[PDB]
Amino acid sequence: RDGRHKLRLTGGKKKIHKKKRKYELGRPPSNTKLGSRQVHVVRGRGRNYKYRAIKLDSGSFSWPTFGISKNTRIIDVVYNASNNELVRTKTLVKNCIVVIDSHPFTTWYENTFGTTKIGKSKNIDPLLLEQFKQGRVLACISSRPGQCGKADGYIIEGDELLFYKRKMDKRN
Amino acid sequence: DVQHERAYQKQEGASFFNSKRYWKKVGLGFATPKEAKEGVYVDKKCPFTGNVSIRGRILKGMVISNKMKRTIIIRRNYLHYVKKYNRFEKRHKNIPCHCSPCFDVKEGDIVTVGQCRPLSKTVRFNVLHVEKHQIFGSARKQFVLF
Amino acid sequence: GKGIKKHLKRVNAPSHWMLNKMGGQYAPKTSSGPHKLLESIPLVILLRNRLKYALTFDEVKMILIQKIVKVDNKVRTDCTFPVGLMDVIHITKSNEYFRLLYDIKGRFVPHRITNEESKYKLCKVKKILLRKGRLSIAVTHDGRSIPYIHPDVKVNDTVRLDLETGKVLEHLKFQVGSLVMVTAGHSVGRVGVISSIDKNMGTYDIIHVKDSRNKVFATRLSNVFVIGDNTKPYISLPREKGIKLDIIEERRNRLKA
RNA sequence: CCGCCCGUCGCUCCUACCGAUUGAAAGAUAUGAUGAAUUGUUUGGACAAGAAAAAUUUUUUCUGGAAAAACCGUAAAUCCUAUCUUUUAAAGGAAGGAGAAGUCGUAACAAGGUUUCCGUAGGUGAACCUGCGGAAGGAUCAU
RNA sequence: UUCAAAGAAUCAUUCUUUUUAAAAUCCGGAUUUGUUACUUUGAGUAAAUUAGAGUGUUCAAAGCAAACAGUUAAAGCAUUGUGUUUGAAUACUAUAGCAUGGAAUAACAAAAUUGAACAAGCU
RNA sequence: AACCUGGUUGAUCUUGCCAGUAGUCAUAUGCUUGUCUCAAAGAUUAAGCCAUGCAAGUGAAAGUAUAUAUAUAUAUAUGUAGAAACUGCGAACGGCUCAUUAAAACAGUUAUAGUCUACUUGACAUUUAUAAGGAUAACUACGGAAAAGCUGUAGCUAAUACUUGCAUUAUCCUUUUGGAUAAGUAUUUGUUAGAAGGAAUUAUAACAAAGAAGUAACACGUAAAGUGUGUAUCAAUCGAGUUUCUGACCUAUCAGCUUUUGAUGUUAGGGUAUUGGCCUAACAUGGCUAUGACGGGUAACGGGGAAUUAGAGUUCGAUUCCGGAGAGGGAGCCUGAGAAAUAGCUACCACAUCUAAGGAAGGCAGCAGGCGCGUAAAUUACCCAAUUCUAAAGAAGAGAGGUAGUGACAAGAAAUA
Ligand SMILES: [Mg+2]
Ligand SMILES: [Mg+2]
Ligand SMILES: [Mg+2]
Ligand SMILES: [Mg+2]
Ligand SMILES: [Mg+2]
Ligand SMILES: [Mg+2]
Ligand SMILES: [Mg+2]
Ligand SMILES: [Mg+2]
Ligand SMILES: [Mg+2]
Ligand SMILES: [Mg+2]
Ligand SMILES: [Mg+2]
Ligand SMILES: [Mg+2]
Ligand SMILES: [Mg+2]
Ligand SMILES: [Mg+2]
Ligand SMILES: [Mg+2]
Ligand SMILES: [Mg+2]
Ligand SMILES: [Mg+2]
Ligand SMILES: [Mg+2]
Ligand SMILES: [Mg+2]
Ligand SMILES: [Mg+2]
Ligand SMILES: [Mg+2]
Ligand SMILES: [Mg+2]
Ligand SMILES: [Mg+2]
Ligand SMILES: [Mg+2]
Ligand SMILES: [Mg+2]
Repeated sequence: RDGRHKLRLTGGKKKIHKKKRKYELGRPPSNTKLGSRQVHVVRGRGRNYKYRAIKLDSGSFSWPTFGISKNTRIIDVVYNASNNELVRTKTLVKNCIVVIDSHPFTTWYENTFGTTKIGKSKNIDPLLLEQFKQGRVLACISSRPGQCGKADGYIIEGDELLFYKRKMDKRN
Repeated sequence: DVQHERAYQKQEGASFFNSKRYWKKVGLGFATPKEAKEGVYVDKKCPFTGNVSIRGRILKGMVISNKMKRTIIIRRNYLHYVKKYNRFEKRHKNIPCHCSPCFDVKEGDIVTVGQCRPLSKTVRFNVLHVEKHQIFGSARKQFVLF
Repeated sequence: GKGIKKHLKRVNAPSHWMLNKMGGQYAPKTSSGPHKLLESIPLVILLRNRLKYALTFDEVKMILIQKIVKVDNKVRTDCTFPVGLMDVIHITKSNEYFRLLYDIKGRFVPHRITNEESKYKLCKVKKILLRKGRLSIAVTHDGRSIPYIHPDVKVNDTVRLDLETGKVLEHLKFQVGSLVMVTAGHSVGRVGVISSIDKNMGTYDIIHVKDSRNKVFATRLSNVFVIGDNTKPYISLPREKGIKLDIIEERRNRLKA
């Protein structure tokens, strides 16, 4: 299923002469969603287990500027450069932009210096700040939850963030 | 316009926030062009800018097409000896190569391509160095022994 | 079903085993181990076809059962254990010590050797890994990992390695004039000095090796085993001393006897 | 030269062709329909181990979990077409080859008794004849 | 499009040494200079077969063995004890790929409604 | 041994075929055959069908024995065997055939900086304990079914089955002693820092987060304190998957193909052990082709090779080795390091066996053997002795393999004076 059964670039039918060799395995997609955590183990090749997350929430999210990370419930999926169907179904994949319950980062900031190891000097964006004010912040996912079994991700920043906002843009 | 896709075209291996844009050397004496080091453009499968290491064969060709996006065709023209007739005969083979927009390549231009991993259904190569060259018929028809 | 192959057919056996076409259908199939089957040799062959201590596989097995044959000083009861290029065999009852070497043909001889020299073995490093706690480990052709190796050891060079204890004695860099043995194509037994190394960019690094008849021959760097500094070898070489004669010369030599 | 021989027309044998017959047959793909089994997920919840109360029984919560079901996804098989390939029948038709001293002529070989032959068109029992333009492989290397 | 020239050996010929321009490199001396085809050396390849070396399988087809000394020891070599010499070569493993010496023969690239080389000056 | 003779004629010289002529690890068949050596042999037709038997098991210190037997030493102590079964490992090798398959496979040549890898080897570890928890087999008793390698119930009991779960090292001060700070292997994410390799987003180091699995609740009694079994990561190895380049027969009375059905590419993903239209979505309109694409044919598995050649070549290569594929036909899974396994399973189709008619099992292209087909091909033999494999690894198994039997396939030597 990872295999041939496909035209030959010249557009000639490869007359098949070989079954399907198990090492051409194409086991089917875990459309991993939001919800309470729930993950199965699929047994890949040499007992190499991999963790089909099927529901998720509490991924590890990073804040790249400051280079730190925190575990947060993720409250909604809002964009998917693959397809809008996935976002409709609220399915987490390796480049989904999603919304983090983003109090943790704020709390961390407060603990460290001010209110909304240390190479601080950068001191936050405007857009990001605004986002924080509502509690909830946009962030890519970066793990492939379907393989790794974790919704690990990172906060979307400056230029990329702007681009994603534009993409989202509402309007009509 | 750099960001043309539905996704943000980033550049893995860049490192934006901390540290003192990303390109690499690719080796075998193929000089990274100015357009890779300068000149923003994101390419996952650029030899220099992206994350594909060229390794295995290197073979010169001659471009037939630019029609695909960031992807080129090169016919290798060569001579298959036939022992019965102790003579040769022109033969050929169209290698598809990935380009990367550091190289502006019109047809008939000589290129050299390194191997690299399977980038798509057929493109296993990428162009490392583009000699200029000029052509008058169709590149299709130019034999250049090489 | 289809997985790995357990058997070896006696014609498909690598020539320098020197098996028969008759005298069997199969060959021994070296166990996985510290050597590459095409350049190893199982213990069975050693016991039965080289020393001729055994007539049969059965006898070899019996011998092994008495824990009396050691290969690199720790015992082995696996009949088809691969012995390979440099390894000292200590048959305990005879108090014989062999070291495997190459002939001037491709063939393994067991060399015969003193107690004193037996205690070490040469080992060429192949890879030099960094591992946890920035500690470097060399990996020898003996499929053996030497940890905490002396920093000046580089990827191709040999290492005089003790057997009683896992630690190393001294190392011999891959220099321009370093006494070398070969271990692959054509020039296999050959022993030379090295004239020159090519150091090709993407390819195999070919090297040229002057003999003591001053006959230069080339070889891949892959399959060359450093054995000395220009003066003296750090091991006892066989009687021929790696001087692969011409065919005519060999014939003449044969005649004069 | 009482030589050679040409074609129709009969007669016998064999070969392949055309052939109505939606001819037939098997196989191959391609479409579509239904669709066994089943990976995965979802629903399930026979029960087997806990937690709650009464003196072994009652009600409620947490675990693992069989059957059964639903949805994608692999997808056998069967049926229906379509197309193609392959053998294969057929009244009749029309060739060919073989044979037999058969019928009718005399076409060709000699200036073969209209030189021959070409291409083309029409003709005619049959060889063939005729027209037009070619050729000499002419019966003229020549005024 | 660098043709040639001169010296020594041998039985008119063969094999060898030396220099005749220009540019870069090295402490007046000394040493790098288009691409590919082609060719030469290699490298790297399973053996069986094939060619082929050795070996009286009684011959031979074979096989990959064997030979040697002795009515039972000498001789060797080992510090009474231990047989000894060995052999199972080599070449073939494309037409492609790898490195490689190359002077010929081929290509191609370099090259004027203008092309690049230096010395000075300015940025 | 670089070879030619007869045939057109009344004769001649050519062209030209026919005929002869030799060989074939090339089949058949006819007649004939006293030795010996060697030895192909149901490929060609039907990858047609199969009665019976056999072809993968495994215990010699070393998981589990109140089935049980037994010998010592003083009713206990050790012991020594041990049917059975649980556990473990193997059964993915081997063997067979050649139907498929014509840039596919295969050969050489790369590549894996794109991966997986049991056994074997070597390195070698991290956030009640004088010893933990049940619950299961064989077994006992009661059963059922015509039958099946069918299993029901109740009661036990082990395990190396299954499940828990107990200091020291590196960074700073003092004179080897006494304090301070840390302390997760893969794996994953984000942030950086960077002894090789031609080339690194490599090794590695740090920071912020998660995080499997593990580090002996095991068994012998060994060696000159050892071993077996198990175990995280790394490397080696036995490999495997993909992959680069180049290389194939006949056909143009196959010339245009491929693209809604992924054709060509880009992006993002999903999936994979990893790369990849491998799959999904979105977007391009590509890609191949007279140097033969795409079809068709092959009485095609590929190659190493075989025959025959002076030299070229031509034909063959089912068939000793390597590779591929397949186990009646497709398809689908489980186990496992490795299978899309077929003497594993599920299903359908096509064959087909037993049945008390309810059901049940079955797959010789393993070895023999039989029918069929055919021009066309051997014994239902003996053995594990050799060669090897597997195992709890001398000690057991092995139709793998070998030895004979049949054998004018071939090949060699050689009577009949
Ligand atoms: Mg199979
Ligand atoms: Mg007249
Ligand atoms: Mg007439
Ligand atoms: Mg006339
Ligand atoms: Mg008229
Ligand atoms: Mg008329
Ligand atoms: Mg003839
Ligand atoms: Mg006799
Ligand atoms: Mg058959
Ligand atoms: Mg057979
Ligand atoms: Mg044992
Ligand atoms: Mg038992
Ligand atoms: Mg097999
Ligand atoms: Mg366990
Ligand atoms: Mg699509
Ligand atoms: Mg076939
Ligand atoms: Mg074959
Ligand atoms: Mg056949
Ligand atoms: Mg069958
Ligand atoms: Mg199957
Ligand atoms: Mg069977
Ligand atoms: Mg079946
Ligand atoms: Mg049979
Ligand atoms: Mg026969
Ligand atoms: Mg045996």
